[PDB]
Amino acid sequence: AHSNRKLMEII
Amino acid sequence: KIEEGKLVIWINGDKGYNGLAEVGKKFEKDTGIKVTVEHPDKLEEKFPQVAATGDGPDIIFWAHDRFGGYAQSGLLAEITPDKAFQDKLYPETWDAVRYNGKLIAYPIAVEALSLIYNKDLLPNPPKTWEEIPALDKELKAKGKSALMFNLQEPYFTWPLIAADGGYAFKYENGKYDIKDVGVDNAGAKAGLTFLVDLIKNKHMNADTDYSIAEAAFNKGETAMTINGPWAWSNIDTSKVNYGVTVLPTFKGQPSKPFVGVLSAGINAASPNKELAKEFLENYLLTDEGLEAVNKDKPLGAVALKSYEEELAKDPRIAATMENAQKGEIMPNIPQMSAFWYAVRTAVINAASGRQTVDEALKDAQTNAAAEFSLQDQHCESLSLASNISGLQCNASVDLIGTCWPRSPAGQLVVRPCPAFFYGVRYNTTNNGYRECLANGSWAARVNYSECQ
Ligand SMILES: OC[C@H]1O[C@H](O[C@H]2[C@H](O)[C@@H](O)[C@@H](O)O[C@@H]2CO)[C@H](O)[C@@H](O)[C@@H]1O
Repeated sequence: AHSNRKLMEII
Repeated sequence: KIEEGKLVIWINGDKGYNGLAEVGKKFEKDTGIKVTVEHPDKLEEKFPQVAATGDGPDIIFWAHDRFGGYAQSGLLAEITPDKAFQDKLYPETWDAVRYNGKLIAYPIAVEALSLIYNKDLLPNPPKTWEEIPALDKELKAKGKSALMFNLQEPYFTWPLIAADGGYAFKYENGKYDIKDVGVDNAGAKAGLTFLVDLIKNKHMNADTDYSIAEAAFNKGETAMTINGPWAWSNIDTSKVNYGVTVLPTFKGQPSKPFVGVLSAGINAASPNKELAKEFLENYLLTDEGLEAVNKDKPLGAVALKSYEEELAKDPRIAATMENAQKGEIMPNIPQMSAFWYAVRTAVINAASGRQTVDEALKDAQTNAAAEFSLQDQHCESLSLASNISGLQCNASVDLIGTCWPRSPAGQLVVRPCPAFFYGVRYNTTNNGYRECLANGSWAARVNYSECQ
């Protein structure tokens, strides 16, 4: 979720 | 930027580059051509990068397996020696350096890994691998390590992995099956399991590389090592009383070293082709030419009939070749570099404890086959915009596991935003946008800015 919003901003 | 009227040769570091340089000096004042030998790091990946843009060396020296890859990229010029020259070398060693029927390199010598032991520290060498743990705690008492070899390269650890059941690609109907990779079967696990057992018991350091294990054997600190014929000259300098012998056998099965044929390929972008040819044919591949290199670092069994008759009687070549007989010759297909890297990863991760064998090997399977991971195989099918006239972006996945189905080029693809209740993935009312680009590749970046 949180480590996945961070991912999705970069990705 | 690779000039004319001079020869620049690239050989591996551990090989006889100094002996080759002596052949260079002989050639230098025989025709009038400057021959210089370089030995750079990661040479086998440097070449397909520098030469690919017209600027490599004239000649490159590597094991026959890498050449298949290069050949495909057309970095190597195809060599045509008259059939009368091909008689000097053994007929089968020419197959090693054949790709699409084209002869691409000159076979120089055959090297396979052999178990080198210390006759003084250990009088009688171990027949099996299972007895090494037993025969280490014995030597550890007397302030010595039993077995030490380069754990950093797969070429060294693979014989053990291969011993029980492991293999690269299955040879089926005079060819190699690229989907069938046996880097992760029952036998491959048993091999890597027991290898970790040696690390997670302090029998062998998972750090150990080349020069570490190399120096230690020469100082007289380790009982056994696993190395190639090139290694022998440093063991001579140090004056250790040593013996080259057959590798130990794991689970009754003999260890299966992948066997390389050292080869010399001519750079396609080079203008000095015929110059190189006359060097290799007339100067290098001859009794004195091979003697010089062998004087520097032993070549193993050479491919040159005339000189091999001589080398044959050396008891150390006997053991080298006896090891090669138990193992297999390397494939020279391009998928090999994938395989090699696939294993380097696995062995490294398993050694450090980063992964359990089964995990490291499953990834190795994925890597060598070059397929999707178990998690992602379901993207393969997808192509919700298809029967395509023209360029396409093939079904791929991104770094979150969002399938991007096969799309025609120059089109904006839309897929629902992922969301996560802990691990559990689901789809929102929102959309992730990604462009399948005009040239046929997915845009590097996925615009996920709407899933909040
Ligand atoms: O370790 C994987 C590596 O193995 C082979 O390279 C060997 C080479 O054949 C030997 O002559 C010696 O120099 O050691 C090399 C690696 O330590 C493969 O040819 C190569 O593709 C692969 O990277």
